[PDB]
Amino acid sequence: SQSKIDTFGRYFLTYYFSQEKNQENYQSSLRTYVSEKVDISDWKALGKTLKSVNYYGSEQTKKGYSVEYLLNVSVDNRSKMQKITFEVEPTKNGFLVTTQPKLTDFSFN
Amino acid sequence: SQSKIDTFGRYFLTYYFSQEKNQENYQSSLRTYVSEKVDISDWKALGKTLKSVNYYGSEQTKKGYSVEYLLNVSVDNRSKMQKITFEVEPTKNGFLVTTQPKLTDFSFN
Amino acid sequence: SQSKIDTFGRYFLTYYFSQEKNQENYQSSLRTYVSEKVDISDWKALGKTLKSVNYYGSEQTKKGYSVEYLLNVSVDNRSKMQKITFEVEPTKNGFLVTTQPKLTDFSFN
Repeated sequence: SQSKIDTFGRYFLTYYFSQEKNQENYQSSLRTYVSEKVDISDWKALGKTLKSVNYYGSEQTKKGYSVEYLLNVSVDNRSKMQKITFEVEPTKNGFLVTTQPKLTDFSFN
Repeated sequence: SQSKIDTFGRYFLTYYFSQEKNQENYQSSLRTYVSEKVDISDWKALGKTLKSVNYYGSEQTKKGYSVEYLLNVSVDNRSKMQKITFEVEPTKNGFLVTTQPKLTDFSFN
Repeated sequence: SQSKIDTFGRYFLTYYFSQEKNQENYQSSLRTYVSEKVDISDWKALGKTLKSVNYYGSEQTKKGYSVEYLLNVSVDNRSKMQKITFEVEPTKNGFLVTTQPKLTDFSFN
């Protein structure tokens, strides 16, 4: 679809970027988006305020899709462009995240 | 475009979800979005706050398109996710909503 | 990607609609988004506040894409719907704007 996967990623990103300080509820609040094949026990709140999110396309993978978003994230005191990448897999109506997302510096240059 | 229907729907939703307590003004603020073929005299403010809107795709009808959005709707401080569906039809210069939107519970899993 | 031109255009619009009153700084902050072949020596802050941006689709050109967005701009606290059109060309690494954006009045009717 594209829309569907896009939207799904945005919802996941809302919880992934949550600032809940207690690691247990943080994981619990994002459990539903992440496949059981992934161990989220070491994921915690990332210390980063999500200021904007834009869908940056998908690439077909073997079992699903790799998706990208462009983000403005604020940390410490400064605001910068990142890309976030993660894989998803379709489920019987719906989606699941299947890798830990990678955050990297990005520019259009 | 897929984009143009998307954008049109977002605009309509802003008015559809408006909290105007006077049912006359509520209807007239959305009149231009909705086809004259549709009777909006019982539409009123829904008491819900729209916290977020994501385009969820369309599919063709004989006459136009059935569009879906995923919404975050809030009452008394708490949000839940819903799908909203409604039909649109192209007009010479734009688009019109041609059915009363259907608002339904939704989840990814 | 359609996604990618869309997002690029959003980032550009943020700088293009910046209200920076120093002409050299307004130009510098948007420099990387615009092709060097465009004369940006006379672009100034437009005195308009950008309340919302929705992607409105693209149209292939000889070397790129003509993109459109629907905007809510605010001038005095008087808000209105506008459309903005400009062209964009890929670069091996990303994208560049290649025309000066056209802003025009818009409605769905």
